[PDB]
Amino acid sequence: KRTATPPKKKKD
Amino acid sequence: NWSVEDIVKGINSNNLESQLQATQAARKLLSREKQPPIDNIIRAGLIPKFVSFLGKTDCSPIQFESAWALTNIASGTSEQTKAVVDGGAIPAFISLLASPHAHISEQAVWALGNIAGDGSAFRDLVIKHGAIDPLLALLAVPDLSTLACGYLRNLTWTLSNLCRNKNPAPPLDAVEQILPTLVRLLHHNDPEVLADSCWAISYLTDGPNERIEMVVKKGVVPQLVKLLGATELPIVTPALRAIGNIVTGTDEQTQKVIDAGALAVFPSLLTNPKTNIQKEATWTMSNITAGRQDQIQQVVNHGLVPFLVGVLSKADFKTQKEAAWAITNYTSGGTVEQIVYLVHCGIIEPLMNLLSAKDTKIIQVILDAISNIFQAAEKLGETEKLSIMIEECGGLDKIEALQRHENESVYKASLNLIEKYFS
Repeated sequence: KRTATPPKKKKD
Repeated sequence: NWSVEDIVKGINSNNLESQLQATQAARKLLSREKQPPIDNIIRAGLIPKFVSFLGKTDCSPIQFESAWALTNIASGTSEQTKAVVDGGAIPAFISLLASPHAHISEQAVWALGNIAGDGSAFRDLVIKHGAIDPLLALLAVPDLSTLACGYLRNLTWTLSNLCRNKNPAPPLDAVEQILPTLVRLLHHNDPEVLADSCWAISYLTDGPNERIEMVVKKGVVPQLVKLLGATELPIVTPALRAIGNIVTGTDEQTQKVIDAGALAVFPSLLTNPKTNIQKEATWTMSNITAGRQDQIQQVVNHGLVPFLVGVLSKADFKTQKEAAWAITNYTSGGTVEQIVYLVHCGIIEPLMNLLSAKDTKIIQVILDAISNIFQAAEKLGETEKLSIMIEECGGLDKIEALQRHENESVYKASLNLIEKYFS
């Protein structure tokens, strides 16, 4: 065995 | 459209209403779309003033405006979020979380979400100040439907960021404190809440098998499969990532995934128009074929071997690489009967055609797979037929050319094969 929503978001 | 100097003049006055007007002007200025003046606002030294305004219980509007402004500042580079944090904003926002005015508390949730989304250090710092208790208290209602849509979406995204990032991973106690509400949110009907919850579960499943076990013990795998069958790509992507991370662990966790019914969805995932979906599905298949022979046989029963042959025949080169990995794991861990079935599905020709590539790792993977198939043939005494087959498709030339490859392992494998079975 082996081995996206924005982290920051502004308003307006 | 005030100037920074006018905002400073207004905030520095001794009039609460003038300060409110200047803070609203600052908010509107930092809410613009084209290059908001975050750095100039920081240099003016306005962050401490906004943090102080956060505590004006008697003037809710100034609280709201300063919260909005600080939120938009913390939404930028790590340095600007660091400025916000150095202003002392975390405890003030955590205090605001319990405001009687809903928009103020929502803005506090937003700001804390940004701060935690910065990275691991600020995430753990937000947790240490005690935000999880009030945050989850905001969601402690009989029916989440009574809450406003935007409020719930912001809360879910903030929690998802509190579950995000690695090196180090979130503290285990915090994950245990958050997981029940995350499961309750994973059953909500809003698509954005569902996508954020699936991303949170994805983050929590990325790591050692103990974290995976934490998540799976909550019994969320069936819901993750259901969402894997969703129409909205924003939901399917995180769900697929979470299921893959779950199957990267123990064979029992992979088997819980299988029992949930995940394989039934893969015929569409392995043909999904989105390249990333196909790649992730093929990687999940590669980690499932590395499991028990019972699990390999379940891959077979669901008719997924022809889909792997197809991906190997035509797909993005990275998906083809994942497919070669899946085939090599299958051959290494599979029975003679399963390797024979795989040959009968038409693996030899595509697997050979992929030996003409320029990636040494895949060439090695393919030659190892062929070594395993030749071993099975020896078990059945069909080495000569397999040799004839690898010849007719034009593979022998590829192997004898690889005999002249700069890499040492390629040289050795190509020779070994040529001399053992083709001479």
